[PDB]
Amino acid sequence: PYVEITEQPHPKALRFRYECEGRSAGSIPGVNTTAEQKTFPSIQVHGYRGRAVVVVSCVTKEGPEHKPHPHNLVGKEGCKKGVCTVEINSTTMSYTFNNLGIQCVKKKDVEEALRLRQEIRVDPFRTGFGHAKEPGSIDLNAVRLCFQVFLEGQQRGRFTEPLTPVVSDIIYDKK
Amino acid sequence: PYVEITEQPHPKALRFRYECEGRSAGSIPGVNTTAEQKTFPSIQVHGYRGRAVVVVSCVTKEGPEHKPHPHNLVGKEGCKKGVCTVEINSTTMSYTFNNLGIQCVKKKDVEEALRLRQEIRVDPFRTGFGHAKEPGSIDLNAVRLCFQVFLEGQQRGRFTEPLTPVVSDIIYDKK
DNA sequence: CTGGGTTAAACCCAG
DNA sequence: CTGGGTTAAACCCAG
Repeated sequence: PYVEITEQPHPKALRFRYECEGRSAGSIPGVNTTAEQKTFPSIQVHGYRGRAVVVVSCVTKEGPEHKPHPHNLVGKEGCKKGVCTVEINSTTMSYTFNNLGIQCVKKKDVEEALRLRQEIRVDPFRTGFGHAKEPGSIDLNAVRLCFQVFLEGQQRGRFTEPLTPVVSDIIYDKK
Repeated sequence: PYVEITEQPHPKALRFRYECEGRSAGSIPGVNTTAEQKTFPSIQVHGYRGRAVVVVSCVTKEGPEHKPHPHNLVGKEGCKKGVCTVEINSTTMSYTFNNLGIQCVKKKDVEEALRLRQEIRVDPFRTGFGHAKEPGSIDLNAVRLCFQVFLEGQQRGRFTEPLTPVVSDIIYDKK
């Protein structure tokens, strides 16, 4: 059981918006988004069929041990506290993120933001929040979507078994 | 007794700085500031010789009934609460503002600022603070220096007699 | 409402 | 430290 990123986020097709802009932030197209056929990022679990949720959050482009990136993910579907959580189709085993937007935190706020990511307890690679002290070290123009998948356990209704976090190609703030 | 603006502020020779920039804001040269001979704004009282202080503050470029402009004047000499107060040479009857800088308030702060100008009670033309409600109406790229001169009264040490406020030519934020 | 240019606010480099 | 360009953050126009 592992997750495959079947359609990668287009690396330069969405402007990140600040909270001060009061928008929906939009949606991140897929690499293959086309003229008459729009696309969106999508994953696919392998080796397993059953209940399984997915947590998506921003991690740094930076290092194999990517760290929580301050930026919040907002979206009509499942996004709370910059983290976005949705349940996967229990038979097809795939999900397509059609409303996943990136709301960029500005420098002044990086700390309080990372402060919150910690409360929520979202830390894909067990990186801790050391980077919250050194805020300028974080590149606020690039991120990667992190997909942490959790299989239903044995304790019915409790998604307990975590598959290994999978990181997407880098997404760069478009102008 | 009236005040003459003997050397007018150069209209385009100083960048206004935000409080967030943590500088001295500089000094406003005079219209005639030259290569080997730098100049600065200056006034001259006429019709009177004696004690007399001067209050300088920013008013709008706008209308003969200029209103308190949010921007604060800072300067090594006499500037407190964006308002700057200095005592005039009791014999020559002139003062030359060699350290008068303009610290620009940003939109978010216009209100609280004008709020404060009111507390201080600086309102040259009896305009009230109606403009504090409509903050976008104020052009944050131009100001005029207002020189309110007060003659010593009869109550020794109390500058009581106000001469009529005199307004300087417009000063425009340089890039 | 959305994409995307423009102004404003911050920041920072060179002298 | 200063002048003044540049990035970041806000804002806003056109479609």
